[PDB]
Amino acid sequence: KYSKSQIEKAARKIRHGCEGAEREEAIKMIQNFRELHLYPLMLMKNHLDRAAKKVDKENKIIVARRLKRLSTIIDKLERIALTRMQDIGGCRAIVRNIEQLKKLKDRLVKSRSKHKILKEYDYLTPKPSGYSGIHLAYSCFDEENGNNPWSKTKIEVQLRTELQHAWATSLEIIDTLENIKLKTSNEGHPEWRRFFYLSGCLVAHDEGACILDDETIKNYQTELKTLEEALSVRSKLSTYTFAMKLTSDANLKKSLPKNHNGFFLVRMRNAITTGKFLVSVKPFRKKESEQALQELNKDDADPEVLIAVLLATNNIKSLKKAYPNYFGSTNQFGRFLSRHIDTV
Ligand SMILES: [Cl-]
Ligand code: NA
Repeated sequence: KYSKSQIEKAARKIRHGCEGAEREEAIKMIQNFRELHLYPLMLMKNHLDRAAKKVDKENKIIVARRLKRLSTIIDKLERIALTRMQDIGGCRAIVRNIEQLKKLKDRLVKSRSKHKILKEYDYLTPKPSGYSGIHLAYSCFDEENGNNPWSKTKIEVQLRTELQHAWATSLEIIDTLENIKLKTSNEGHPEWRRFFYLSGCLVAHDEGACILDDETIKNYQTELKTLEEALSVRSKLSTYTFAMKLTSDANLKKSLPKNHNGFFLVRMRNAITTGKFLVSVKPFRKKESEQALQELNKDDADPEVLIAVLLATNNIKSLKKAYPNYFGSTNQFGRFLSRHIDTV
């Protein structure tokens, strides 16, 4: 119900501060723009699913869709023009191998629909972050439209392999749970960033997306062994994903308050000196945020506390919704890490 100039003006008015009736109109303008991607998003999820079912007759390629939350869009404008964004709507196809990935990419390219691939982002050679896969940026209803309100809606399609998705899930889990910002920054955490780049490169080599020479492989595994022991990646992935699994537990869910929208203080304790070795989740209310931060910072003094992290229940639920197979993906990345670290 709004014009593209009205939507661009509303995004500007949110970046520039807004209040009251002016804000309600601006948030309605951007919310309208956001739910305009819902139809082409659900459409592209079915177009992609149809292609995946022709590529793998066994129906094992996993297809998913995700619409960026209104809250996430406003926070990006508060803290890349709105109408020029390709990530508002995104689809993801997870295939078993590089062969199956290239077949599905070609099936989508050769296909003839009103939905055009504007750019093909080939990341079979890992990005500086370590990420590998292929992204197809679509302009749905690009030329053939008519009285179509969804003319030129941008939807991104990410094609990735089971191991490339295992790498991406583990990155998202460490990034979100450790509260560090690898994805939304170009600085800090050198050991985490370098660990993800090298492991990403090893994923691309193993998958056959970017084969590296024997010497580089050897050097990359020594670097990886060193980075993994320094950061304790395997131990953290197991603890964080088990703690997330524990939040979805029936006994825990019955003990929690109604529509709990708070925090979970995840810990790993070595009180074995003989004592006990445990992993605990402690829930907090939304009002008890500071009390929760005070308990988290108090554990730095405790030598028994090996892992201590504060998780918002909204971050937990969205990670489980965006990565339904996070338990398995994480374990498959740790097994991958283990087989490269035990080489020499
Ligand atoms: Cl998943
Ligand atoms: Na409490």
